[PDB]
Amino acid sequence: RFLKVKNWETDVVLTDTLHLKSTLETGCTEHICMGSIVLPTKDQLFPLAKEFLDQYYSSIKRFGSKAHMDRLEEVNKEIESTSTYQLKDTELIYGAKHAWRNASRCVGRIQWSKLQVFDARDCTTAHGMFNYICNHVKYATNKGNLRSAITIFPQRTDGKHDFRVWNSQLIRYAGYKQPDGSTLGDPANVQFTEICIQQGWKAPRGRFDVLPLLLQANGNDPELFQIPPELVLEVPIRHPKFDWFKDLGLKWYGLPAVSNMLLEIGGLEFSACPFSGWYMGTEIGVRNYCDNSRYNILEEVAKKMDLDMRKTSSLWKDQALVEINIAVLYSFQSDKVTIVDHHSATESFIKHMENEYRCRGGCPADWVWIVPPMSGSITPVFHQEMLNYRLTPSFEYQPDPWNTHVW
Amino acid sequence: RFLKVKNWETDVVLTDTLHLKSTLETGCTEHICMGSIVLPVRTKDQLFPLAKEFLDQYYSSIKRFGSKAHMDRLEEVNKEIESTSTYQLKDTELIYGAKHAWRNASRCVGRIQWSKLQVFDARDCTTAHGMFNYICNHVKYATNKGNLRSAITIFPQRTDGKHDFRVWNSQLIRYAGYKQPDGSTLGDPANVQFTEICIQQGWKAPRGRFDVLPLLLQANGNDPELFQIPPELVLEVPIRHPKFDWFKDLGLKWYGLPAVSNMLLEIGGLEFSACPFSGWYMGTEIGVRNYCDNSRYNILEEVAKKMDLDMRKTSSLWKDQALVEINIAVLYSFQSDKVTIVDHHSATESFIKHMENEYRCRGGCPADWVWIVPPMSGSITPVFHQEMLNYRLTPSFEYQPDPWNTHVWKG
Ligand code: HEM
Ligand code: HEM
Ligand SMILES: Cc1cc(N)nc(C[C@@H]2CNC[C@H]2NCCNCCc2cccc(F)c2)c1
Ligand SMILES: Cc1cc(N)nc(C[C@@H]2CNC[C@H]2NCCNCCc2cccc(F)c2)c1
Ligand SMILES: C[C@H](O)[C@H](O)[C@H]1CNc2nc(N)[nH]c(=O)c2N1
Ligand SMILES: C[C@H](O)[C@H](O)[C@H]1CNc2nc(N)[nH]c(=O)c2N1
Ligand SMILES: [Zn+2]
Repeated sequence: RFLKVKNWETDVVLTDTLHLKSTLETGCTEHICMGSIVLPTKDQLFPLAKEFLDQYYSSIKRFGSKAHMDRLEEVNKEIESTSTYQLKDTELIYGAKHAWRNASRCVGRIQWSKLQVFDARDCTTAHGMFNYICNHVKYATNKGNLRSAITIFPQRTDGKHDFRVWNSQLIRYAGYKQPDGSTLGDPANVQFTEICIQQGWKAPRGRFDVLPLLLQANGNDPELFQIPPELVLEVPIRHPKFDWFKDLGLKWYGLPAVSNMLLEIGGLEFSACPFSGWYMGTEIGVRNYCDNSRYNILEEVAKKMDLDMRKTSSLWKDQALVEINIAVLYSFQSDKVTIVDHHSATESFIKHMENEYRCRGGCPADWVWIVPPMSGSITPVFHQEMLNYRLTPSFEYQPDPWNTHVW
Repeated sequence: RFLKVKNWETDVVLTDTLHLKSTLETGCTEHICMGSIVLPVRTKDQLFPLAKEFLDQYYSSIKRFGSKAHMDRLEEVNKEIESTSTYQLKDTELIYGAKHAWRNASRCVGRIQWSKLQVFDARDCTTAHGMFNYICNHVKYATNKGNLRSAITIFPQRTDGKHDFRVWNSQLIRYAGYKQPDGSTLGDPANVQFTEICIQQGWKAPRGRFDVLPLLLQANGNDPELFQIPPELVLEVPIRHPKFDWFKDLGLKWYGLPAVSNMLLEIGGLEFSACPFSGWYMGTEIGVRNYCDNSRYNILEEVAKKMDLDMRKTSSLWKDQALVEINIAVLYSFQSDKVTIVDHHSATESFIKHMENEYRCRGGCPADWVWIVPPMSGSITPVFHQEMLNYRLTPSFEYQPDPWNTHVWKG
């Protein structure tokens, strides 16, 4: 029932009790581990509301108080009559913060308690949504001194009146198929880009064209809006030693801001809830630039360094990969935009992990995602056993709106 | 019921049915994934199901399932179990068993090679001296003057659990570690305790950074005995870098033959508790883990110093820079001496090919992502992007506790 996790580098052993308060299903069974898989009513809502309010009132040291019981009856009275309910502001801030605290795939959670929450539940139209989003972006960006934030639109009602940001991130580069055969810009965003064009976007058709927002309010057909270019902080990519690096013409945006996830608090579902923090360096240098399925620039860079690409055993990909990632961290720092390197991020997460074990009895963590996509074993997280389980409140994936929403 | 795995780089989708033939548990539940946890006497009753299961497998593969000779072998194993409470594998079943344990080893990236295993049968062995000789011959055959060949040597099975054959070494060739009174270690820090054991069994320690440990060998549940591997048999490679000439002055070498000697081979219910096996190295095993782990030789600083990197902020990626150079050096040194080695790009790529082939012909390939993805440069290898299903097939290799923790000393 109780479980041990061992760090194999420090021999430190921790005991997890938090997993018994775990609720949703993992995908795994006694017969099969699915750890590496990316995606494995009134009667339903009240248990969910109760479990959430119980943890809320317990966190404020008021479990079994008058204010507790009374709130429990009030939600019950709202559920029985309205078939949903409304979170108080204080409950909403707690819910969002804990959804982040519980995100087993996030290395950045040491910061969980500093989330700035923007309550956009009074929003009704896409122009309304656009305004809230620009305020989010500007607030979070802070001229390069980035701050964590989430903006929460109105919750699901009947599932015919959903608020959705169709973009997967608020700031992303477009993807275009060429008559040539290959791809200009980000090949990850090719489909969405075509949905932007088919909705009426004028695409400049270059390598780094910031996509327009596609916003859906109250189940309506979604609407295009360009983000004020003055709000999109971007960094030109140079290397501190290699002069030729700048003429690759690389740039990235400072603000990572996930906008396609669904926030669940006390059985209530918030389908538009964009959140943003700041980058770990490898997210851009390793994944965005070097993934065969992304900008895939390793070939071009290795060529500029004059490495031996005759054989894989010269480790030329690995050499180029390090430099690319050195260039990313350097560029961001030189422009004073917050960024964390993978050594720093993982060390902080080990500190966070040990904080959560002593202060909560555990910390759900997905090793496959926490271990950075380069230099895994030289980061302390590699040697750290982790337990993965699903707690609520949480962020969940949701189907893309275009596969679903009717026109 | 059929399960799909997706490669997120290529969008290739594969369908697994083999997991239906899975028996043992994984450690996971619907409520918890233990996918990153390192370690999560039998009765007649259970033994015949296991035998039957295995012989059904064996006879299926040779296309003799249900034949007179398959039936006769069931009846004969049946009888042997009730008459003696155990049974004996035929030669052909042993081979086959051993190849399939490797094949089913979900943490091993080297399985494309599974069908080429040299099996040595050492089931006539009765003494520690007998074991030394079998192991020497193993090492010589597998080494093949640098042109490494996979091999397994199999000693007699467990009977009552009181008469076990064990190789107390975790690997047949490994370097000593010696903790000093000042708190530092000389040599491989992983081996400190096994070293102490060898010392107190009578090994007179040379006490250098690279002393090849003696073999400590238990036969027939007896106390084990010391033996030096003949040095002419221990192929070693001095480590140098193709461009950095100060690299050899670091004084590093490594042995060429990785040979795991602490695992338990389970086939058709029988337990072979000494089955050392050996292959060749993937370069990252030496350059990333053996040299650069903080708990191992820990040379990153010393190398980054000599490279004059900016070491005053981790954000210079000095560790990542030094790590790549050391790994370049390891592959360079092995190749120049014509000792078999494989780089991680080449090994992960071959494994992906192995894996797809296994889905087509076998209906699955159990694989453990945490272990298969290399400890550097993860996402630039094709495995990082491969979803994988992990489950337990038999025959298999299993962990077993360290013999010094369980052994009843006789004197
Ligand atoms: C503050 C700095 C932050 C850092 C350094 C960070 C880091 C990361 C990283 C590296 C990943 C894996 C990303 C990938 O490779 O695609 C991740 C995933 C995730 N992060 Fe954090 N994050 C931060 C802020 C936040 C915030 C503010 C939230 C929510 C409030 C959050 C919630 C999540 C969630 C839900 C995932 C999983 C997404 C998925 O499953 O695809 N993060 N994070
Ligand atoms: C021939 C070349 C081979 C290569 C390149 C190879 C590669 C590897 C690597 C890199 C690992 C885990 C890395 C680590 O040590 O942490 C591993 C694990 C393993 N290998 Fe292979 N291997 C090879 C041959 C074999 C052979 C001959 C066998 C047995 C017949 C075998 C069975 C296993 C087993 C059972 C594990 C799991 C070990 C554990 O769970 O700790 N391998 N292999
Ligand atoms: C808030 C925040 C801060 C930060 N530093 N980092 C993040 C990572 C985002 C989250 N989620 C994707 C990451 N961004 C990477 C963009 N690629 C898509 C990821 C993906 C791939 C395959 C399947 C799938 F469903 C999603 C968020
Ligand atoms: C035959 C062969 C060839 C090859 N290239 N490679 C191998 C890897 C061996 C097998 N298995 C690990 C490697 N041997 C190293 C010892 N393992 C330390 C990590 C560890 C820590 C704690 C518990 C545990 F189970 C393992 C074998
Ligand atoms: C905690 C974690 O599972 C452990 O450190 C594992 C991770 N992956 C590994 N993978 C390999 N190949 N070898 C190892 O020793 C480990 N260590
Ligand atoms: C197949 C595998 O699950 C997949 O490629 C995962 C592995 N780990 C990851 N880890 C992070 N942080 N981000 C990712 O997108 C992925 N992709
Ligand atoms: Zn699992």
